[PDB]
Amino acid sequence: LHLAFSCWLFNEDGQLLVTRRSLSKKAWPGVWTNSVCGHPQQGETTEEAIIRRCRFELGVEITDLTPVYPHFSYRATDPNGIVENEVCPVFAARATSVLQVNSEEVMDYQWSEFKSVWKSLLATPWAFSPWMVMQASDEQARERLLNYCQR
Repeated sequence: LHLAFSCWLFNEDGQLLVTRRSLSKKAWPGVWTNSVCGHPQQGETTEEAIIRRCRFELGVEITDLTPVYPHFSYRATDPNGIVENEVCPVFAARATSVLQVNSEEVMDYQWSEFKSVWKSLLATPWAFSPWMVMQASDEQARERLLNYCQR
């Protein structure tokens, strides 16, 4: 389909859930990244897919799903220049239940102040997933994320 999505999940204290992909992920194992990313399955809405993957990867319920970067596209090229292009709209959401993280999906995670995370994405972007860096680097999306919890 070439359809993907990304989710930045916040708690009631306004902290962002930064996750570390498990070592068993085929793609980007062991990398620190925004809360959840994924792809919708057959005849599933983007929203539905986000809810499904938050529940499966993080064991969590969410609310207030809000678009923060609808035009984001993720372009990846391999060492031979084979290109993969996919739309990847970005959303923010609020956690409404305690985490029950699936260790096959996520090996570590931290609730962190978004301002602090951005400091590191600027200083050492290579320590995080490339889509996390590219999503937060858009000024409008970053403003939306910084202000999401305060509405």
